[PDB]
Amino acid sequence: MDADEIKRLGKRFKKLDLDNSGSLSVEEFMSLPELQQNPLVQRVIDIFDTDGNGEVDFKEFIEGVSQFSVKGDKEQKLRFAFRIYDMDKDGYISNGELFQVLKMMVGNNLKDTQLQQIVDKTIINADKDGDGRISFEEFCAVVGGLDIHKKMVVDV
Amino acid sequence: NNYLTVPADLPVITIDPAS
Amino acid sequence: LSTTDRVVKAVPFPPSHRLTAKEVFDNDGKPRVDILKAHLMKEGRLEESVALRIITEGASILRQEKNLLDIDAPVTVCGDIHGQFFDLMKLFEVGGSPANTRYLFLGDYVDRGYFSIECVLYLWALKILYPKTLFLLRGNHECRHLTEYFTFKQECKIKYSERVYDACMDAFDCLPLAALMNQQFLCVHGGLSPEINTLDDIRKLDRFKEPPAYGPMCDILWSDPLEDFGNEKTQEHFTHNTVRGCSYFYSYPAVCEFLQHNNLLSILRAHEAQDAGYRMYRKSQTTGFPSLITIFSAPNYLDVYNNKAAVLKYENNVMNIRQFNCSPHPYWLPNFMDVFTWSLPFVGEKVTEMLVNVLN
Ligand SMILES: [Ca+2]
Ligand SMILES: [Ca+2]
Ligand SMILES: [Ca+2]
Ligand SMILES: [Ca+2]
Ligand SMILES: [Fe+3]
Ligand code: NA
Ligand SMILES: [Zn+2]
Repeated sequence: MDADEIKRLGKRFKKLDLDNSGSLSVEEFMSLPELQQNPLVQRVIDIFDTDGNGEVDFKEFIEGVSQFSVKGDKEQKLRFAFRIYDMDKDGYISNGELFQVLKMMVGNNLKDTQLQQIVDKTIINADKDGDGRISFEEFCAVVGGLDIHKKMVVDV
Repeated sequence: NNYLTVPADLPVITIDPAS
Repeated sequence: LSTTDRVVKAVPFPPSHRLTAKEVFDNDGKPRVDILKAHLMKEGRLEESVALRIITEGASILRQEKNLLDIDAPVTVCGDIHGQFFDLMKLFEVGGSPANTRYLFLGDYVDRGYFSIECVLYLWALKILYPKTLFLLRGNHECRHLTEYFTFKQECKIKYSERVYDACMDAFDCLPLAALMNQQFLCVHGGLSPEINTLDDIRKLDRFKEPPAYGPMCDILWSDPLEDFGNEKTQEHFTHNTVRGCSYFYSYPAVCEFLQHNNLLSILRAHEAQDAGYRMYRKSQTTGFPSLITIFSAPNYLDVYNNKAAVLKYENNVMNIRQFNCSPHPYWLPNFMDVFTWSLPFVGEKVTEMLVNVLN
């Protein structure tokens, strides 16, 4: 990041840190009205929270935001999208977490039975090495050509 | 857009309705 | 909730294993249709070579049949299936086991429903097992032109291979066009033709080909009764079929003339969805019997029509219409899309929106 960008992120971090604890809690993120309606907010917070303590410190915050820099690469953006699904952070999308993340996104536009069936079929058709889970490589083989990385950029 | 959506002589004739 | 184990455990996980030839053909080379049925109902697949053997052995039986089959009563006559495999399973329960029931299907096995290849495999295996008691006609969807535009080709490439699709297409070319049933009924998918005046005109066609864009083979597969059938102000026997974009509408006078000339009681056909699963059309004045009957065997068509399906069981000089409701089937996203392709656009959209609002 640029100097002026590093300065703007500090100011913004402090404004979100309602209790001036030096770390951002889920409640503090959820104080933003636009985020209350977004079903992936907890997933993004969890990815930023690389030390697993439940909150986003400033270092976690800058590292998180830099994934969405215009200077980032396809692999980096696609890796972030992968991590949205990979709840348990082992590097493989498994059946249970794929259902849970999709259910977050679709809510009641699908019944649990219909969603579980299409999750099963994607696990089966996209798993190439038989370990029953989707690696980042297996993931990119499916979606890498959709160019969603082009849309995952923010101005800091 | 808050939630993901799914994309877009003579024979007699008798009737046995659905069970 | 576990991130690895499955959330909705009451849904059985589909089998990944592909059945082999020894698993699918018994000690005499006969298909084990009970094995096949149970596996296909679980969305199980076959080894490619086994799928090709079913398709080609079935084609071989069809290839030795006449353009116009001669089928004695008793028989259960069925209309469109359109890939609705789980409704086909109910169909056999309602009409009776092929082990002791003679069957005639009027075509349209594939497209629209997402279990078209399972329909083909299971019906072809039954044809192999019951070569002289279960009969299959060609519908307008059993061709390359429609299956590449609708989803059957894509379905084959997702579940099997294009090689299996290609085998189906050559098999479909062998399907007979018509049946003369109990020497009383001409049975076809679509209907009549300007160029078909007698049954012998059907016997003279060359059917081993892709259906042409016009002509008698085309008309048998594609034609419809007039919208105002039996209520004609339309004085012409045949008019251009503006719904289909090919072939013709036929009128009630046209049908009654054909029946009288050829000493037939009625035409049995499919091809048009019906709310009740069937339609009985205006009686011929010379017979006192419906001149035309539509049978449609795909309940809750396209998962939205909310129609009943029917089959016609013709036995003991009774024409018994048996209706049935739709049955549950496993879910597929449209066009066999996987859940990553489906959801990733929304993921990219919403994580970017969060970040924009976080940074404001
Ligand atoms: Ca705080
Ligand atoms: Ca942390
Ligand atoms: Ca994982
Ligand atoms: Ca794998
Ligand atoms: Fe049809
Ligand atoms: Na082909
Ligand atoms: Zn049709």
